[PDB]
Amino acid sequence: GVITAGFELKPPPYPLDALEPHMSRETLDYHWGKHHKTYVENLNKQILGTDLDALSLEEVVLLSYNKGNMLPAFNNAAQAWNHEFFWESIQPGGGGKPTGELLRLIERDFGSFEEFLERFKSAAASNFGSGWTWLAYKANKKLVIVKTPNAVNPLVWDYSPLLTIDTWEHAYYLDFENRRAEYINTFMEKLVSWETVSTRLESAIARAVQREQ
Amino acid sequence: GVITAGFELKPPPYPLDALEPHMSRETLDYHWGKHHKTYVENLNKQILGTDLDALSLEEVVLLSYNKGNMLPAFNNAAQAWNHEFFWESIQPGGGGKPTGELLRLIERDFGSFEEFLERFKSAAASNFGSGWTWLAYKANKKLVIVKTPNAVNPLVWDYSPLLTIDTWEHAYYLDFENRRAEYINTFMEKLVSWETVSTRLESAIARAVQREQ
Ligand SMILES: [Zn+2]
Ligand SMILES: [Zn+2]
Repeated sequence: GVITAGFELKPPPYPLDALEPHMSRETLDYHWGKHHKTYVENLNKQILGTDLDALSLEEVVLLSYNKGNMLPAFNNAAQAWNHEFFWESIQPGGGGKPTGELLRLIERDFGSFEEFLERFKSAAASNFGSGWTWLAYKANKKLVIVKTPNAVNPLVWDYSPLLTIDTWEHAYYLDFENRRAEYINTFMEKLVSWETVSTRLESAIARAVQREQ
Repeated sequence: GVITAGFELKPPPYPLDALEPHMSRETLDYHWGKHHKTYVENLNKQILGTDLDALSLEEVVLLSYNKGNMLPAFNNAAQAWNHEFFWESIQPGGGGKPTGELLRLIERDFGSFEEFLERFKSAAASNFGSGWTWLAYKANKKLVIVKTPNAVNPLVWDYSPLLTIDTWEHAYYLDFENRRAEYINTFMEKLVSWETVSTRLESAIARAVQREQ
């Protein structure tokens, strides 16, 4: 019947030069304007002739993971989802420390925020090749750091992601060249949006509680 | 006893601007001068305190693969070997078609050079994330196209690599941005050193011939 426009390219929740000098306008132009755009476009092309665009992007990822023997649309669907989650994981004037429930959970499960911080930055740095590092909440220790290769994300294992850093080379060449550790550091000191991470934790907690009831 | 310098960063067998305009001086400066350099430096740091530098790069790669559960030196040792193999896979004024025994083996195992060409370029483009695509000889069809992720190469499986293309994003951002397919096209059309590939196939056959004794 009436066609859809498929999945959309959501812009980052801030102007493309808002993350300077930590993430440049050229990076967002290239990372969002080309790579993220291309994942969405390529996904829309792959699902032409099907009703998959009726589903949420989440649902497409879950459906094409196929317990690890991934189906053709997975990489583009996962990358589309991962990149939207990425832009919303950061903000102008990010960095600093979390507060409230999120801080308490981090310190219950990692001892302290500083310990969590070093373990997250170190996982981000040691994930070889292309991929992502996540903080994630699991209901069924509630907080875990996750390393995934390429397009994979923890939704595929029923974890609720809370934070991610893109460590595909395209994510930091223009600002840090090959110095990923610097990239990872600036990310935690200047860009991470702890308010967004807390919002996502409150939602993961609600979903878990509500599953019981 | 007396110490070694560890593994050396061998320069590409041509001036750093000799691949222009297909692969820029900037690309070589970044890809050889930083990424390849960093692999060798990080490998040498990892094997301080051991006698692995008495071994060939090949031997370290095989030793650290551990039937898939790779040991700590693998990524740097495999990348170091891969990048050396890469720079010598190409040449100023490369491209064109292979001749002699190599062309005839390709046409036997792929039906034609154009078919081999299409399957190779298609494999290189469909290898998601970071990795490599290879033409390889197996003694046990004698030629095979192989996709590997991240640092893996076909030595690990007792194949003799004959040709490779680096499809890590750092291999082609500076010349093709995200346009990997165009990079692959220019590679097979302008850079591949079929003469070198033929030389490698000679040795591979000799190694298999001598293996009969
Ligand atoms: Zn990305
Ligand atoms: Zn490389």
